Amino acid sequence: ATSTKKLHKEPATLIKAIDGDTVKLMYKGQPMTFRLLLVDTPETKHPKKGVEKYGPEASAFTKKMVENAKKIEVEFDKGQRTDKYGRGLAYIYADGKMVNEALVRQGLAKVAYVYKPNNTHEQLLRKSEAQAKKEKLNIWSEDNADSGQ
Ligand SMILES: Cc1cn([C@H]2C[C@H](OP(=O)(O)O)[C@@H](COP(=O)(O)O)O2)c(=O)[nH]c1=O
Repeated sequence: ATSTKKLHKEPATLIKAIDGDTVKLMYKGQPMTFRLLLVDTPETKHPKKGVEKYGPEASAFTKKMVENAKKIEVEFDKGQRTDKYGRGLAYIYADGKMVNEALVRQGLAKVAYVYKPNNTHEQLLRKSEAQAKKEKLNIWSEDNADSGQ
């Protein structure tokens, strides 16, 4: 990138994944946490016994994912580069693929947290989420709050 055009794609080094949308990597050579943009996990606070539903599933999904990826990159949007929590906001790409899209592919993370101007990849994640709905991938299975304990 000799000049600036759209976003700023850069390299990254996986360090320790914690949740499905939370993975600490290495940026600029220093340790930092990154949060998938335009996406949100199905409540993965993992307090103790978990909800026994989508607890241990999304977090590991991205864990082994970037863990086996040959390379890890990030794409900061045109909006801010860090949130109020000091988290880095960008799109992680594993093997030249959009990891965020992989999650929506397995119906593990639904689109959420959309605030301009950080939403350039909101279109691709949009049509993708719709495909996950027709694919019924976990979260997109049942549809009601009754008889689930
Ligand atoms: C991802 C994202 C999060 N947020 C805020 C809303 C949420 O506030 P609260 O912390 O009060 O819930 C929090 C969610 O981030 P996470 O998706 O990392 O949990 O960050 C934005 O304002 N814009 C964004 O693009």
